[PDB]
Amino acid sequence: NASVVSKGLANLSLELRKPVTFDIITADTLEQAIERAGTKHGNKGWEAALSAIEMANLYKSLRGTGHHHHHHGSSIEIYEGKLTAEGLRFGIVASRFNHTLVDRLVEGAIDCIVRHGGREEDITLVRVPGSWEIPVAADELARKEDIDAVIAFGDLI
Amino acid sequence: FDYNASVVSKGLANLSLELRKPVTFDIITADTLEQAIERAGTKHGNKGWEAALSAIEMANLYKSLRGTGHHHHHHGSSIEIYEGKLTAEGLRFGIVASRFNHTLVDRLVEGAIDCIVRHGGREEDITLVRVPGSWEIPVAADELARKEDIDAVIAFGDL
Repeated sequence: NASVVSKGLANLSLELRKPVTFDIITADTLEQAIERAGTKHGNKGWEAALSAIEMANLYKSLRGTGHHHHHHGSSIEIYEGKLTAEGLRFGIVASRFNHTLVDRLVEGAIDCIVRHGGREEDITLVRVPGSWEIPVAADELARKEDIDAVIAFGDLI
Repeated sequence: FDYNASVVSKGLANLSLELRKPVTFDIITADTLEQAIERAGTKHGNKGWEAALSAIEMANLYKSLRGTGHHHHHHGSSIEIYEGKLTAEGLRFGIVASRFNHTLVDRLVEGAIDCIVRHGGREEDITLVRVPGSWEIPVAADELARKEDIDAVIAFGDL
């Protein structure tokens, strides 16, 4: 599975007369755990952002003046939110405590909004000393009329 | 399950939310050693507090007993009761302390001074005298007690 891509890249190098290199990495018992922790935290942040995108679009559709697809049959309205973060302004609140792990969630939540059609100019980040100050900063962030969803990352347990 | 630390936290959080002002709430955390130190300190403070309170009561009892005033009754059964009010208003006090073991006798003196002040005792009427040791207390106490503008004298020794 890994040799075939190298053979193809070698053949492409011979065909195109260009230097094409290919490289892999061998992992011991510990780097696997490190990478798994990083991937898990990134996935947690990704899901946290996705759950807010869906709720924002659900709010957009629920108050709208047009109904959409019914149930598996008909005569039963269904309301749901699309995973399209286009034109939505977000606000992220993170805690400086354990920043070496909170920043992983922050980075894994920004790129989801970017890849779902959102531009970085509509993202506002706020950092607070600890988890205790999260609600009172999220309150002031929500006070802004140019905010559609709030994502908050703490560090406990 | 504490019925105290939970309710204070809930009240402070709701107050901060309702008034939009930061209210940092921090408590102490002791484990089997700071608790003992604090208990010894508060025991010394209470010792000095009751030491001053008894003198206040005795002075007021002396004033009322030899005074010309119709006192109240127990419940309305005409049996008049003479007792000392815990209002140190107008009373003048003199404290004598020995600088031997000052790190504790000063806690005693401080726990007596605030006890006098909070009960209405004005700060102008408290006179403090320090002596090298307990063996010097009797003469200084005699000198303070001979004064006419002195209603009580409290003294602290060493151990």
